[PDB]
Amino acid sequence: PHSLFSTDTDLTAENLLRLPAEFGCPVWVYDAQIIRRQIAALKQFDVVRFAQKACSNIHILRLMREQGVKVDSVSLGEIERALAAGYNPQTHPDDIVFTADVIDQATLERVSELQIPVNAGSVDMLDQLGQVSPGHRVWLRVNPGFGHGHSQKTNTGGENSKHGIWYTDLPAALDVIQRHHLQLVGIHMHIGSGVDYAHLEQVCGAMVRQVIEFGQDLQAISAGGGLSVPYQQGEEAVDTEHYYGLWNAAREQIARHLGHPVKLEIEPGRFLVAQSGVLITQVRSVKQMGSRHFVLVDAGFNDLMRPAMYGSYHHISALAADGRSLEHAPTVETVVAGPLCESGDVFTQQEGGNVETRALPEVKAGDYLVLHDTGAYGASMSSNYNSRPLLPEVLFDNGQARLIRRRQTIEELLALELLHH
Amino acid sequence: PHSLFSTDTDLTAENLLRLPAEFGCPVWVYDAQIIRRQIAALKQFDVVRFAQKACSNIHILRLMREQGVKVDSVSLGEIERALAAGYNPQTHPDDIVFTADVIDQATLERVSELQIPVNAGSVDMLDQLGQVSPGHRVWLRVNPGFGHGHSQKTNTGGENSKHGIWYTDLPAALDVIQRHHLQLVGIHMHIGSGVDYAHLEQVCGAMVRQVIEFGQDLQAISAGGGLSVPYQQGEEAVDTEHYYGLWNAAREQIARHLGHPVKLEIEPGRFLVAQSGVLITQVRSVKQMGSRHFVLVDAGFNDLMRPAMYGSYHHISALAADGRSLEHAPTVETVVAGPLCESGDVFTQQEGGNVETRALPEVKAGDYLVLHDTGAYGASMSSNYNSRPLLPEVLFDNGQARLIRRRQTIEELLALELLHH
Ligand SMILES: *Cc1c(COP(=O)(O)O)cnc(C)c1O
Ligand SMILES: *Cc1c(COP(=O)(O)O)cnc(C)c1O
Ligand SMILES: [Li+]
Ligand SMILES: [Li+]
Ligand SMILES: [Li+]
Ligand SMILES: [Li+]
Repeated sequence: PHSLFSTDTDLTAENLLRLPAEFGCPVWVYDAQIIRRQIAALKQFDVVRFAQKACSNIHILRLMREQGVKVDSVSLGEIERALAAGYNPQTHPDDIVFTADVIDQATLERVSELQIPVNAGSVDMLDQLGQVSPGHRVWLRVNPGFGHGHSQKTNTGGENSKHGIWYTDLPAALDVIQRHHLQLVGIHMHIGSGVDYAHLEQVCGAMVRQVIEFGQDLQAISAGGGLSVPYQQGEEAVDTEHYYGLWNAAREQIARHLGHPVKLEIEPGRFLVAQSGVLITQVRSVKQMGSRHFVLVDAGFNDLMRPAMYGSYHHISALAADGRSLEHAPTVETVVAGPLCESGDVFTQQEGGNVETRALPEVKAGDYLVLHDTGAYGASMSSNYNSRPLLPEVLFDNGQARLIRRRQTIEELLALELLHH
Repeated sequence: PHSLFSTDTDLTAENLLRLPAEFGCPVWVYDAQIIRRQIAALKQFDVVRFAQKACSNIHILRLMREQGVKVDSVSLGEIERALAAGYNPQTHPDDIVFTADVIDQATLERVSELQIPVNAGSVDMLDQLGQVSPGHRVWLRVNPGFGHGHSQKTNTGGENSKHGIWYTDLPAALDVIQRHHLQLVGIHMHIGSGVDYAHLEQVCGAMVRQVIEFGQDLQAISAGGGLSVPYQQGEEAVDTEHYYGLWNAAREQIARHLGHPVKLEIEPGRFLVAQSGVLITQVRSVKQMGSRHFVLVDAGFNDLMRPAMYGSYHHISALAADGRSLEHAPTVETVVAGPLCESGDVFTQQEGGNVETRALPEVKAGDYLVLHDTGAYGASMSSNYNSRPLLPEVLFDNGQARLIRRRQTIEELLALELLHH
């Protein structure tokens, strides 16, 4: 991640310390220019379609749209978010694509009404759509028979994945397409390769194979998402030119087979927004538990789910309350944990739950911690566990911080239950 | 769990099938009498203090209060919930206890204002409270040096737990108590033993030891929570008389040492509400993925977190759309998964993420699935991941189903971001 004393971005030490006083704490902060930088790295692609489930604030969606980035919505709620951000299906039919493995009644009505292209990930879903919206423009999400990672575990592909039409179910999908006169716009895969370029090549190769074998005309293909970001010091960052080389080559083979140009979409979620965001949280309690040195803050896993749920790594920095530099202060092996009355609420833990320590300056109550690289799957995954309200979100742009989401209140949550007082 | 064809409770087959049509789907359903039954099993205890983080709907809190059950709140939001349910600190000072390892400014002001007893789980927190509210009535949550489960992992006790004042920090806690003239009401432990009665005996024994060694007068002790429920067919249920025997014996030794009666609280969360609740979700897509038979429903891990996050088991039943019995229908090994565009959204998975199958009738789109025993840590843990709104909650009481929480809307979530339109 970025050092707080780099000062190329707006995510610096003086900048971060003042934010909690102005906007409240804990608080999510994003740097608009870092997002613009990630968008520019994918300029070779015809279409960059942001996977909004990674970070859905409508002001961040508006920023995407301003940069010519389109959007993928995976729920009816995400469709409404896109519309609130100025995406318009009537003037621009491909600006929003609705993508999922299932579709419910309200969504069917909404995508029929607005003629939002649907990327169906089950033949059943394709049939349900077709019956109520004959001739709808569709994409097919294909499961090519393999995913990424352990073959036994939940996956984005392969037989232990709920995602997409199994490749040998394609003929059955074509029957559904023909029955309802569906218009095939494109074929999509979302598997994710990180910086495993050999794995990426297998995805590209399966796309070429499957599209050519399916034998239908289409206007576009999508590489899906899954570009990784280096959460830990020294890890390798994605080479977008390399991604483009491999996916362009697959697109070109398909286009050659079809006899006309085929548009190439890429659908990043994490890559665009992860590094742009931080989470600022105050230290509230510091104590020794046996041989462990614990530092408890006011943000918990209901806020940032990753570490507690998956053992994910987020870099952690410390900010002294009075602003003195802790740059070169001595470090102590620290266990960082939250305020929830819940055993799993520990930020420094490995996959599977083992507690671990992080080398941090010796902070006191009143000091702040910064969790780095929380722009993706941070606020987007938040819950209200322990009756804790969604946090405020702040957007930095050229040194200026502005509120883009206010703190939810307990009253707003209670209004759901107070049905006539 | 209960069979849907038992029909001793209101959670039967005909009853469940009609609920989604009336109230929407997916939907949480609770049976009031099952909660009353769990409350009655702990009648020996002086105080049953419901851990509301397990299930916080204010109508369910009102039901608790009607049964003479008190409440533990672990956040400012939970305090407000308790007040909305008719608990009153002014007339009854011990009806709400605020319990946590940290305390923030807004909470300090609220508990000072209302004189809500605070159960402090860090000396720092005890000091912060004392400074602004001298003479406050307090409890001390003690970490006795050990928890429950693997010694390396996040825990409710032991050195790999963020919870409670480490037992050798007790003398330092007493200095804080004396400095601010705090009034010690009681001493508490929340470790959790399930049906491991030998482990329970170690907790009881540590309580006696620690209280006597601390050498302070107090009015009460608390056994904390952690009573288990049998989620799987054949598992052993808690013997409350056994729990009482062991904790009463510890209370009696303490009382004998103090020279006066000592009140005994028990603080169950799961035990009171788990078995009372179900989650009803419609089947939307059925497909074969390689060798796996997948059934995707309209509820996902944002709704019920347990299986996806921890590999937790919830019994699953099937309901045919037209109401024909599936009681004795042949079963097929099924992978049950949700609607999220997220690989981990699979209900039939083991701890660590391995996909597994469940023997279920061969349902089609339009049929419903019932996830059993979701009363605890179901709605309470829900998130808005994938911009999905909090579900509706329905309460059954003597055959009558009533709405106790309406479905959240996307507009309510968007209002947080629309700051002047
Ligand atoms: C989540 C998701 C993405 C983005 O995945 P990342 O790893 O964040 O890039 C892209 N497409 C679909 C259909 C998704 O569900
Ligand atoms: C969660 C919690 C409980 C209840 O735990 P269960 O396992 O649901 O019984 C009791 N006390 C405190 C302080 C808690 O955090
Ligand atoms: Li897998
Ligand atoms: Li929240
Ligand atoms: Li442990
Ligand atoms: Li939700």
